[PDB]
Amino acid sequence: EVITVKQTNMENIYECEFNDGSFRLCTRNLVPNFNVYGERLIKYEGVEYREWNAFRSKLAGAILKGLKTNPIRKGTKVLYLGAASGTTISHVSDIIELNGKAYGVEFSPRVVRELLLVAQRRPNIFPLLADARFPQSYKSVVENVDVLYVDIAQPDQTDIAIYNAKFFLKVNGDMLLVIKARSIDVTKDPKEIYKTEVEKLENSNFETIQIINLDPYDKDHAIVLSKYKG
Amino acid sequence: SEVITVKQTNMENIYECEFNDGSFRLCTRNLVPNFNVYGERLIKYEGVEYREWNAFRSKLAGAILKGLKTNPIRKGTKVLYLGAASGTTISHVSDIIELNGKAYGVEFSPRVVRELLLVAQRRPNIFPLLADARFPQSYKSVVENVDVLYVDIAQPDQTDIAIYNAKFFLKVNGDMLLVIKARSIDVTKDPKEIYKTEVEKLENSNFETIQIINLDPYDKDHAIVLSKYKG
Amino acid sequence: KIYLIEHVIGAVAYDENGNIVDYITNPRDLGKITEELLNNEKGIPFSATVELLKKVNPQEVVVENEAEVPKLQALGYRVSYEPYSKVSRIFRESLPKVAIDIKFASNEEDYYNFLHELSLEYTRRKLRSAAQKRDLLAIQAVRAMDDIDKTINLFSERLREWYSIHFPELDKLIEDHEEYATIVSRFGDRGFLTIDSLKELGFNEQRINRILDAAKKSIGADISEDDLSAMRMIANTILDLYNIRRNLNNYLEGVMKEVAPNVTALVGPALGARLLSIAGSLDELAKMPASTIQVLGAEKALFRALRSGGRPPKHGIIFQYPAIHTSPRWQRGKIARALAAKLAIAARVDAFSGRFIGDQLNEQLKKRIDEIKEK
Amino acid sequence: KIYLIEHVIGAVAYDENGNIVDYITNPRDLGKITEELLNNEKGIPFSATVELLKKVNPQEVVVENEAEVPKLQALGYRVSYEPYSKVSRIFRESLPKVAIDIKFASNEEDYYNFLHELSLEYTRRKLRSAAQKRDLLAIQAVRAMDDIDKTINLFSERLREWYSIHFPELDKLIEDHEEYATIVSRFGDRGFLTIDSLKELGFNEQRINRILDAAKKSIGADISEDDLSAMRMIANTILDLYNIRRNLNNYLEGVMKEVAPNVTALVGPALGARLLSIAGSLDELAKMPASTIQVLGAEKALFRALRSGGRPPKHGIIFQYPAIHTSPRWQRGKIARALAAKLAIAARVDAFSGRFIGDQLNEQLKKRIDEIKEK
RNA sequence: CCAUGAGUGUU
RNA sequence: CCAUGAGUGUU
RNA sequence: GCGAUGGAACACUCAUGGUAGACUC
RNA sequence: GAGUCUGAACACUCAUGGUCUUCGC
Ligand SMILES: Nc1ncnc2c1ncn2[C@@H]1O[C@H](CSCC[C@H](N)C(=O)O)[C@@H](O)[C@H]1O
Ligand SMILES: Nc1ncnc2c1ncn2[C@@H]1O[C@H](CSCC[C@H](N)C(=O)O)[C@@H](O)[C@H]1O
Repeated sequence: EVITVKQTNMENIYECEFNDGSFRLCTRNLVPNFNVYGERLIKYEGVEYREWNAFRSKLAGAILKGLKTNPIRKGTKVLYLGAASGTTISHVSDIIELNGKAYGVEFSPRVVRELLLVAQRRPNIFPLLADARFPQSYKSVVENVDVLYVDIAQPDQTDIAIYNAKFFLKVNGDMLLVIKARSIDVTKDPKEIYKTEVEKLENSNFETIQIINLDPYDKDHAIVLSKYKG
Repeated sequence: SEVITVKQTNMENIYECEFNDGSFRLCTRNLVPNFNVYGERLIKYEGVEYREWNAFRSKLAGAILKGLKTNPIRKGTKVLYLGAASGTTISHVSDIIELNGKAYGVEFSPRVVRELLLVAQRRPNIFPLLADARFPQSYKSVVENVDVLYVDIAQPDQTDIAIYNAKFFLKVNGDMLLVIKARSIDVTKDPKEIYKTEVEKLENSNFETIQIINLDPYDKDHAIVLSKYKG
Repeated sequence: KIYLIEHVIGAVAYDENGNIVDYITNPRDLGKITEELLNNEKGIPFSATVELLKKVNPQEVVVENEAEVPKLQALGYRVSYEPYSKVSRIFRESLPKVAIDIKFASNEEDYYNFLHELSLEYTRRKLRSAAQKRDLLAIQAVRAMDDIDKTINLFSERLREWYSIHFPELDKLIEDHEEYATIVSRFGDRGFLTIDSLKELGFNEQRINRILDAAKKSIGADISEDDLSAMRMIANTILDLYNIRRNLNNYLEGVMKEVAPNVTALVGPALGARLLSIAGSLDELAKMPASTIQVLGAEKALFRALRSGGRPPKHGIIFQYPAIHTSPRWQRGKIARALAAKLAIAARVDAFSGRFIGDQLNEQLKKRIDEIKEK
Repeated sequence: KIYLIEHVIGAVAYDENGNIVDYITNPRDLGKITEELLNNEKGIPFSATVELLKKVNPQEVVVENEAEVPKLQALGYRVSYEPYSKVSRIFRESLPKVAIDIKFASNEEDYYNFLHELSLEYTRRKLRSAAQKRDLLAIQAVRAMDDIDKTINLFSERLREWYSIHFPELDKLIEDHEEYATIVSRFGDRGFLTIDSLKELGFNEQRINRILDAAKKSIGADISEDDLSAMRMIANTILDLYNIRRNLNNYLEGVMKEVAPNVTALVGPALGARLLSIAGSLDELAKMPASTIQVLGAEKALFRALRSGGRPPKHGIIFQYPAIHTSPRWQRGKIARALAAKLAIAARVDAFSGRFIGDQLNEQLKKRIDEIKEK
């Protein structure tokens, strides 16, 4: 049962205390009474919140592992590569609210079938069934964004991220890049992969800000925050 | 693959077959010509049919390959076989001891004796006994005393069961072939420790240790000990 | 003082030093000897033994089978039991010759010919008696029921993926597999769905209107009648399998109420039969301690924690017990220990045919469960 | 000279420095704009673009979609392609405002409301098109058919254990599951077996002799009719499953001849569809090199070896190809590499709708396998 | 096979 | 789950 | 040996990526 | 980037063992 919900240090990201001692991250629900993936809806002082499972959402994991600054805030415009079935982008939609925008790119039709259910209720989310290797296939729909958030299982994921930044990320914007080591090279040690991919980024004029290991929320995953210098 | 020759080995009625692929495989003379037991290959050479003896499925064949110096199972031998299972190894014991030998096969799982029964129906050599090895008072009314006690039962106290059957049925100065199944005795322990503990129990019951053979890789976490019963 | 030898060949009386005092030779009858061997392992003396001891009039009798001591005492004899006696070893080392001396057989070959046929007939009768155990039937039935459950789930998962090509929104609208299979079986093309056909099958108005609305707006593909018929083959199999499952579960109720009523009173026929299946038999189940019963079905976690020192499992297949799996994790250990303890008692009542106390065991257990939850 | 911008907004003509030269606004029609986005993906210019350039009469047009260059050159324009140009970023950084100026939308809310319905409609259409691809039907069908095979084997193993309680000798006498299930379905109690009833089912006289001999000698138990009937439910289910398996296989034959006849010519429809299933689609299969096709299905062995350094797999699911699994181990690598080579060709011809050469691929392979068997 | 996302059955 | 014995299916 | 306490039940489906070693051009 | 050569395809059923810790009597 809910003791209290108060705002954390990051805009529109909240923390809920429960009487059994638990603490859980949550966001204010853009679509009250509707859950996305079976998460708990929390009511406190009129307002409804959605608990944000960090074992299913890399952004929530990154926050619980010490993400210092979060470029995703109210009114942010986000290009989301790898939108999948909607779990993390639904919370992104909560945080950014109606005046922010989340363009969601995902190339698997089987999973966009579910993402469309999330997008239908959130005028915030623009689903694009498209291949992130080919930003020419959705430049006709999107605009330039403050944040590029990339979580695609591809061996050249970092190059794909960089390519989309040249199209769409404002200069001095930010990139949150998930590095999925077993999807880049399953034979290599993830620690090496992280070093290698960040090297790419800094070679492409991305000022590294922070690198976060996602264990235990995700095995063999890191997430990188960089500022795109142009 | 084609048979070059089959020659008798050091041990009586155990033969070694030679193939032109330069490989060798143990075999025995088939007591029941033109029948197989577990799909093994029937090999004809100079007018006598042999049965290939797969050391990966038979602890006794494996022990020979891993250096068993002497073999108490010869022709005419009388053997009490505890753990006869479906009949793989005992069918070869049957070939080696021939019609004047006797192999009493004790096995307590009805599911598997259903199969053993078929092997025995064709081999007057083999007397199948659906019976618990912990209860030698059951089959004492059928068997006789024997020159060899062959034991291969998955039981934590397999060694005490072997010793107890020996006091009933094994002749003084007869031999015990005891397979030591480390993982069925204690999975938490090192097999090498299990073997010393089990051999120590045999020597404490007036069994004289003749040879201890580690059965890797034909069987993992397995040893086999040949001991002489002093009575 | 006489050592009684009872063998295939008959009953022999030996003195303390291995000399034959007298004997009665069995008849060369496979059926008779086999029956007397079976009775004897239960302690029932050979008819030849009865005849022999009256002839010898012993002062004392040493027997080889301890179960036989009370039976011979009830005949008026002084009787003791000796394991692997020297005299019985002397008897066995004198085979097969002694079988020729007491005229049970003409020669060695005759003796072994008969012994071989005896061992086959003895083994055949025990195999038959083992197969006659009623608990074997419960164990097979619940195993086939679990295959059926696994299969129903596998086909239903495949049907949903397959039919979703044509009608993808139906997957999230109908959560019950039997209803999903029913819709695919009955209609096929989502075009054929009408209000009253769906009413026929028992759906309610609110659900029916969601289904029809989704079918109108569906972005699923258009496919041939023959493509739909292939899908409907899986649907109709699913529906046949649910019917088999229910008939099997009703069969399993009959067998388990007869084979283990006390166990069935605690956990139901299906969960009780799973315990039998993992233990291998009611007799094996009744030898186990509560702590072992508690984790039947969790051997993977158990031996992982033994070999790594990790955390052991709190429950095996009894996790299926509703009071365990619907309860908060911090109570399941206590609850599972209480159930396992009642199951151990119940298994023994059934295995040895005590008086039925299943209703009372169940009452005790549910009271203990109330105590646990009110911490 | 002029930078062409094509967007939901319409077509917009820009200078070297980012100043709008001219524009034509798109109609506010969801249907029309999605159709033009779909078209524009295969390079067809917006009809608004065609009106724009006809008005602007440019000297050189820089576009952002490479497939569009030939399309516009065929209209009589000088065309160059440029990815992520400075000018198109300047355009994208001035949305949503530029949509108000060129009067596509009245305000920001109006713009984003339309864009949102647009993305939904665009996505729904790309989902419908993906669902229309007929290789999806072969894939689901063969996945279902493999579920059925596995189930047939699972239930047949169960039936043999369960019915062996009553008639254990039958198990080893009847190797074919379907015949074993036929005997159990038809007869139940082994006492009901007779010459004529077995003959009537199609058994030959020697087989019928072995069976009636075993039924008469049987060591099995006597069970009730209800016990037998629980077993016959499994047997009948097995028989039904073989019938579905054969239907699915006939269904799969017609779809695979339609979808991938050249692959089907080489490996048959079942194994062809398994290659599709593991690849994910025909288009995916036709991108793979022979050496990947060769190990489709062997992902566990391949990655075990890729880690430990152990021996890699010689073949994946193509091991089901008879000349692979019925040949000696030492020939199998070479045969699998010959088949993979022809599969890669067959898949490309199928994915690009080239002329059917599958029968010739088969002949080339059969003869190449003939070369190898001389080893 | 590994990592990741989404789910089902015994319930 | 580990070791051991016997087997099945795609064939 | 008994008790109390502690404490990782199993069976599966889909989607994305990760695809070897030598030698020859 | 081609080629040749080397080279551990999958899915399962049954049977027998191996059943923790702590604290108390
Ligand atoms: N080239 C590509 N273009 C678009 N999506 C891609 C892609 N490659 C991989 N993906 C998608 O990347 C996803 C990784 S799963 C990511 C989970 C998601 N970010 C969440 O919020 O929960 C998969 O859905 C996969 O289909
Ligand atoms: N107490 C007991 N009495 C009789 N057999 C037993 C037993 N305990 C275990 N066994 C049997 O011992 C066997 C071990 S497998 C042995 C295989 C066989 N000796 C061969 O080489 O072919 C199993 O069949 C098991 O049923």
